[PDB]
Amino acid sequence: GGDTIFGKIIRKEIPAKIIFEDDRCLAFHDISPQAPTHFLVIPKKHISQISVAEDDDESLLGHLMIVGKKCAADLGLNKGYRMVVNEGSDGGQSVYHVHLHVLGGRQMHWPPG
Amino acid sequence: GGDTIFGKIIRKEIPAKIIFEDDRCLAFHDISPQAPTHFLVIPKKHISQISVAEDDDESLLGHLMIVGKKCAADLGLNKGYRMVVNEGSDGGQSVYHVHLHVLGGRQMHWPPG
Ligand SMILES: Nc1ncnc2c1ncn2[C@H]1C[C@H](O)[C@@H](COP(=O)(O)O)O1
Ligand SMILES: Nc1ncnc2c1ncn2[C@H]1C[C@H](O)[C@@H](COP(=O)(O)O)O1
Repeated sequence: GGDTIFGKIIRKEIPAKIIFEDDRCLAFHDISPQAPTHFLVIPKKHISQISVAEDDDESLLGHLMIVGKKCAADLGLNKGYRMVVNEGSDGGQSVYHVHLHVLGGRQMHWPPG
Repeated sequence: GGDTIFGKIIRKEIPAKIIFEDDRCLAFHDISPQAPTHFLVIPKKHISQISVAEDDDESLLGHLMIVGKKCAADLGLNKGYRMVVNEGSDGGQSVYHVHLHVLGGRQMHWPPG
């Protein structure tokens, strides 16, 4: 293969508990949760990182946030949540396939790392 | 007025150092920076928080991330960065006008708050 972990999730080579799926994206629970609710929203299109996303990806990127919103509501995050994108080394990025974290179910602190 | 701080920035009632502006959004440095580079990207359209954004706002929300990318590059964040959206009480949201943080210039830690 040679793709990323999230490429493998998309092709059902690596398992994941999927909580939302449409023709453009998937959402699934994070394997190493940092809050009582912690899930990821990823595009099915491969983009390695936000710093190489293109202008015409705007609708797709916003779609990740809207899906994040919908999933947060489904999971009962009525007191709020935090969305995060990690870019590159200083962002702590591990998986080079663009994705959004959504964390909630506890008070989130500041700074955000 | 009765609007938010960022509503006031948009109408030039509260000052800000603006680093990007187009017909849809503004970006400016955060007044309480948590990293050597810390700026915000906001839509000119008022949306109180991400949890009430609508499907047809997807392009606008993605535009904030693309502008964040462009500004990060302008500011020399070649080692990476983190993007953050704070929603509601648990997200620590202070200003009820949708916006994206971009932080870089240091190693960002985990969890992200
Ligand atoms: N197999 C699997 N299932 C679910 N979640 C996973 C898996 N592998 C890694 N992860 C999560 C762990 C991190 O929160 C994120 C990668 O770091 P980042 O900094 O976001 O690139 O993705
Ligand atoms: N006047 C002004 N200029 C620039 N930045 C400002 C100003 N007032 C507040 N802020 C920043 C401070 C926080 O990082 C964010 C609000 O918290 P949040 O959790 O993001 O809603 O907005």
